[PDB]
Amino acid sequence: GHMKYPVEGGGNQDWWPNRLNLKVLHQNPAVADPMGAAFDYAAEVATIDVDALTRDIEEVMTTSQPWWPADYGHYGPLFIRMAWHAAGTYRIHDGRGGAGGGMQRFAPLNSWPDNASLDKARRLLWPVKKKYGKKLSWADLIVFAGNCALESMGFKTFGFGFGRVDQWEPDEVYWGKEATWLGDERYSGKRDLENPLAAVQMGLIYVNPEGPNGNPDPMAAAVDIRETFRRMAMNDVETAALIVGGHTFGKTHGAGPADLVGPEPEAAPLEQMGLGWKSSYGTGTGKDAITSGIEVVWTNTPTKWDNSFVEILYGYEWELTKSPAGAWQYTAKDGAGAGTIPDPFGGPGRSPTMLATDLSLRVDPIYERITRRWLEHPEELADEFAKAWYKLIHRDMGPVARYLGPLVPKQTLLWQDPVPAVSHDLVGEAEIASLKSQIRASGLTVSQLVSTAWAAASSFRGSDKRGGANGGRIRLQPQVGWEVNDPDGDLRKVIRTLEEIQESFNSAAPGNIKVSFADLVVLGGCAAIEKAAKAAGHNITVPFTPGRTDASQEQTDVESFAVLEPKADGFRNYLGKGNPLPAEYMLLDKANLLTLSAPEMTVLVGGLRVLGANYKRLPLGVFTEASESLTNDFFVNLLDMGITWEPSPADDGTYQGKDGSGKVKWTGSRVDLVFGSNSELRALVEVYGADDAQPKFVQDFVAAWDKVMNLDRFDVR
Amino acid sequence: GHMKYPVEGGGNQDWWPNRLNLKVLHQNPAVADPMGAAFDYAAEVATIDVDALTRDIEEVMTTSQPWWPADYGHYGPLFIRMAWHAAGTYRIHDGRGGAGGGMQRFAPLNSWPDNASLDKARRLLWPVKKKYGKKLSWADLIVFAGNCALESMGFKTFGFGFGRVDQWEPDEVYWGKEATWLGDERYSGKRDLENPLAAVQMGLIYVNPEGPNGNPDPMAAAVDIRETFRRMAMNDVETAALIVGGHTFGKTHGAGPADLVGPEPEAAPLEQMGLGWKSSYGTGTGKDAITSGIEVVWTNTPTKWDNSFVEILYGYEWELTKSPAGAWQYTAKDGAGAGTIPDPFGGPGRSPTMLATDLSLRVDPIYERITRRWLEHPEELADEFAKAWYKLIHRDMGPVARYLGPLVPKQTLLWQDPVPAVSHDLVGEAEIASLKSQIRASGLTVSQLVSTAWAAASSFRGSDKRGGANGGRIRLQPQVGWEVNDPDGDLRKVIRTLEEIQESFNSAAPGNIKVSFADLVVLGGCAAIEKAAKAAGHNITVPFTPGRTDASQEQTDVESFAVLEPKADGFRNYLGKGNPLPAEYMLLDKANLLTLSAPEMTVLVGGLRVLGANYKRLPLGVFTEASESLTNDFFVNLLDMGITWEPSPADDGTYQGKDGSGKVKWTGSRVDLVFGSNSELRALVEVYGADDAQPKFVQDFVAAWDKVMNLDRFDVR
Ligand code: HEM
Ligand code: HEM
Ligand code: NA
Ligand code: NA
Repeated sequence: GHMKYPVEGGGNQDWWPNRLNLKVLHQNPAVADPMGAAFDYAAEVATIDVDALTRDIEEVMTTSQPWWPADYGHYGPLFIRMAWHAAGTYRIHDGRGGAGGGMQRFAPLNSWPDNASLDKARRLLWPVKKKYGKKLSWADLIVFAGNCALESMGFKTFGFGFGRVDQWEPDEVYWGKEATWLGDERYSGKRDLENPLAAVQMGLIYVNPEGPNGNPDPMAAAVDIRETFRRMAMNDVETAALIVGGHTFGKTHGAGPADLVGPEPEAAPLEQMGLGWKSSYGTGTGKDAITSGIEVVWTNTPTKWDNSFVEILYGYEWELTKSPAGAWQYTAKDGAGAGTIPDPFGGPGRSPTMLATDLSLRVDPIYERITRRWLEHPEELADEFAKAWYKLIHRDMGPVARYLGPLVPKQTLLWQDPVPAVSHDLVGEAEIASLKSQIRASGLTVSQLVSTAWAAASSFRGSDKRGGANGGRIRLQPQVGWEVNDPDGDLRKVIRTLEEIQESFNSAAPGNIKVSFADLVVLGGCAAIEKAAKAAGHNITVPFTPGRTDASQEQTDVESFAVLEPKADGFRNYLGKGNPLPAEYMLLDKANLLTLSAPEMTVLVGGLRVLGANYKRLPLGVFTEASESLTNDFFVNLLDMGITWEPSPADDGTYQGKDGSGKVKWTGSRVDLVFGSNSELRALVEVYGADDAQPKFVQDFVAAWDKVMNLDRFDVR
Repeated sequence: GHMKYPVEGGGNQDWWPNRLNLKVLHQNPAVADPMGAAFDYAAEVATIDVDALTRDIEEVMTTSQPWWPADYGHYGPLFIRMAWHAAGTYRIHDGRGGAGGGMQRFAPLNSWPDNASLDKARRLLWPVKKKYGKKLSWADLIVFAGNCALESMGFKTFGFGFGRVDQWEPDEVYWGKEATWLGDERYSGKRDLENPLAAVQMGLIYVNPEGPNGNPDPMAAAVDIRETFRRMAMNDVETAALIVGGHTFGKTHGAGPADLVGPEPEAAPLEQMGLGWKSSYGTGTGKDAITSGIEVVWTNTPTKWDNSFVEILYGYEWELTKSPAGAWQYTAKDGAGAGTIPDPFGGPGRSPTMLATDLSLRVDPIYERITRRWLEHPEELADEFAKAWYKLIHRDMGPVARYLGPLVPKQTLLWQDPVPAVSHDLVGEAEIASLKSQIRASGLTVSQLVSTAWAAASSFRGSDKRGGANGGRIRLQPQVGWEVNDPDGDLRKVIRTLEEIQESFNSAAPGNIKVSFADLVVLGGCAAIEKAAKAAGHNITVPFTPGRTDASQEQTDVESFAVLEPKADGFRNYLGKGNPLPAEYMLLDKANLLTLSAPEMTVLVGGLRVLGANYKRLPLGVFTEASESLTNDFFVNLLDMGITWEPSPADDGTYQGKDGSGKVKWTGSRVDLVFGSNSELRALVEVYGADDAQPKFVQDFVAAWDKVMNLDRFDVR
């Protein structure tokens, strides 16, 4: 090999391929943002003329462009595929992917094999982006176009929320280990798909349209469909409705041999203006288009909503055949239905065809019961598809406070993890100060209050904006039983004591002021940090913003919240089972899910350690003689060369720090020691460990703590 | 091969290994900075107590620590090597390397083979860093410790300037293509070292201490010493003075076999706390230390300044021998001087020894004349070593205004590219407004005024902070003759006209007011932009900061400025010969040298195209119907899918853009089309090409233009 210039990718990872990469903590940096610090997308959206935008998109859909002519004179079906693929990268294990960031317009997503021809689809929408400018993000426009396509062709949607802020460099996500496009090294056992992946091959959205590993077995395909769609939060009914609703429209494209199609966009020459897959087969577009290599038109009305998909699926019998490009597909036996399917550009009619994965909807016994019902009750298909499409397009939107615009339906939905609206006045300064005194008098310790507030708030992940302290779900299933929240420990005791303080305050509060349990959990940790700071000689106030409300168990989908359980939390020195990488890599990944920077991660680790937030109160990394006071002792002692560190004499993967005499003075984990070992992290530790640093450390810790407490608080932003 | 998690380095560069990498435009981002917004290091170190700092460094140097015992009870010599190595990565071709960023504490430099044991040297100075905190950067401390070491051991230095600002992630620099440490794939012809490299092997500072490629021929080693030191801005006398002065102190380390030495720091295990090269030979430290593998003690007084080096070099005849580690070195013949050299820890005396590169100073005829002079008159060595050392550790400090503290010497120095002090009152806003009016009436076109101002200001490079518009050197050699600056003889007219305006204004100036030619060059460009903005329907004021002064030719080292001539400037669509990468890669490298972000680079390109700033006024990229008018037409037309782009029939790296009628409408270069092709850059073009974007584009362009104009203006910052 050869090292390259940095402008062509060269860097330190070339010399140390397995090295920790702190760059995951400065994605989408502000310097790369052309918007400027004061840009307020929520304010811009609040002025869009949605009616005019809808009409402009309708005009785009029906004005064929010569560099990519419109099938059946309507770009609508292409836009529905575009939006489904935009939202279709989402996965429940880490919440990454989805349409919330407009990542389809960036690498690697813009060059995935499954996203072929969507470069043209996005390009066709520039006249709309041009007209509305900063008032309309690409992220919102890409999925709104699909929604507009559905409605222009006869399907009434449940609603739509704006508010996806455009980003300026791609979100870097692990999509699999395979170094070859469409590769498959992600299965073990019978058919166990590797966590956290939610597609069957590298570069696919969900499953292979020719069946598993190219084998058109519809029964086996249904196994992959059920599992990948499950990992995108869709059940059997939602999955069938989505696939039936989608393939009601449009067609596939495989008019000629695939080896006439040029490189994907990121590998394409300059003159192609960011487009890829340039084909030399005929015109390369339109009637000669090659996208997937399959040549299927599902229904006889590809630009209209109706029930002809299930009517055709159950109306014919199906046999295996090949497309002009050599891909497996199915067509009606016995020449049935010849000439009944229209051609996109006025040619002769064709025969009915289906993908192997479409036939899964009829061959799989669960899908068959669902889809056969819709033969005589298409009103139930329309209702399920509207609910599933709405959930698909908004899955990573977070709390409903973020949904913007005039098309947001206000019905509450269980999958949105709803919290009640506020129904009383909120606590003010005098009540907050009075609730703080009850907490100090309750006997709850700094460790208990800090650990409980962190456990509730650190369930947030910025990937799909789920979790957080709002809802007070730490006292509900499944969070109250999570191992890292330690049900065996004081958690139930802390919950009971906080509920007593809540009831006690609410029975004598002024006016109709009342405090929620969810607010009291956060307030307790804030009050404990104020006490711990004073105990170290710092008079500081921790910010506190009220307004969290208390969800009930009936409003908390227990199974849905399973994916939010921390399998690792280096901020509590906790490492569960099943993590893909050593503990210091999972620490950085956890900090990324919390939207934390490297300095913010560093102050929080050092602070939480000396506050007693550790899992099971382990002494690992507690480099202080003044526990439960907020000092910078963690950083001072970590940089002390009077300590000699060694792997423990037990073979448990921890470390022993010995002083000059040989006595073990400290113990620590990989998460603890990486801050004194990694050269970029140690640079940060040396800032907070200096003689002048303790006021700055306390200030920075409180700021990072306040950030974590407020991660899900879009209701007051 | 397999793809990896982003937290383990995985990213888009794995899938497209040669893709344009915009990371070079968001290095050291603010979010990774622990110091925050208003932190001003210059303000901090300006109040440091230098006398106390020197005594604290003095105590560190004479207090041996058990994990790395001090040779001869004094760490001074180790700190001199540390400081020399910190500054020793600088190279003239692109100004990168040097000690100005403290990069020796980060990868890859902290793990270079030549920087072995310097991990321990930096570690010894944490007590000093800890005591002074944010008032003292690691960047300053590393070279100041070497400067204090010289003084502590009897050498009076020329002075010292503080002000090197610490960074928080490594600057990524092309150090060579070799993928193996100590590799050599950088020579062509007889012995032409690859530009921009200034070292003979990957991971070396300058030359191989065993001779070229490990062959101990002193005459051949002198060839490599002369060329690499030349590429580090040192002539023959400076080179010899540095080597003689340096090896007056200390010893090499090679007590045992080198395969007992463990991995470099970035590959070392956690328990070693960022240190590397852990050795299992004896104690692995002190008398058993293994650093380079050579075991040489140059002088009989390793902790004292005297003339021992050349006395020993010429007082013995030398023969080739081997160190205990198998490295080539020289020792005195016939057992001469046995037992005359002291042992670092009290062992028996040793015989005189020298490196093969030390013998170059006697074998090479140029070096021999220089070093025999110091054998006869040692007073001249102290003078030359002091001047070369001060230059070494300040070479990348930029304008003299950046030198802070009470140790800064007042003397003018040619290598600093000095500019005269302001001796008059500066023009006020009334005089600025008048001068802008006179420039716009002078008959100089907007193209001429913008081209000349950019040519003067864009000579700056942030790597070593050389160049820029201050000094008015656009009218002096060599800048007045650079191909990109004066292609067809137009620049002479522009200079004479601005000089006439300068003479006229100063003759009639009120009071003590005087304006410089250097300021007028910049002010002319700002007036031209105000005019072009009005032509496009935007009344705007371009900011201007007076205070530049006019350097003379006698104050302008003509050959030193040769490395600042652009071989490529995508902002003017100029591409000379000898570039290592295609033009769009050179564009990003240039923007990096101008310290520009990707949005700033994007607005400047689109603006300078329509302002007529292209080299030779080529129509490449001038996508507008209205030249001399500041519009966003570059971005609107670049996004126009009514244009079809193809490579020009002549394979000259240009493109033709044909509109609907197949007629050629626009032409462009690779630099132009990359903004419509690259997915991240096109996202920026779509911001500035929208209907709502004309006011924002004019604001952002003017701010970006003003930034480039003020790049070297450290006199006001
Ligand atoms: C098992 C799940 C699915 C598979 C295997 C699959 C596969 C495919 C393939 C291979 C194509 C042809 C692309 C081409 O050659 O142009 C296609 C087209 C399309 N897909 Fe799907 N898809 C699935 C689910 C969905 C869903 C859930 C939706 C929307 C809710 C959808 C909407 C569409 C539409 C509208 C088209 C037509 C595109 C056009 O007319 O250009 N699909 N699908
Ligand atoms: C051709 C140029 C040079 C070569 C090949 C060279 C090479 C070396 C080598 C191999 C070592 C031994 C490292 C070890 O094993 O610990 C060393 C040590 C040292 N170098 Fe140089 N060097 C050069 C120039 C310089 C310069 C210009 C300076 C300072 C102005 C300098 C200052 C030192 C000092 C003070 C030591 C002793 C370090 C100690 O005692 O630990 N050298 N050099
Ligand atoms: Na996501
Ligand atoms: Na530099």
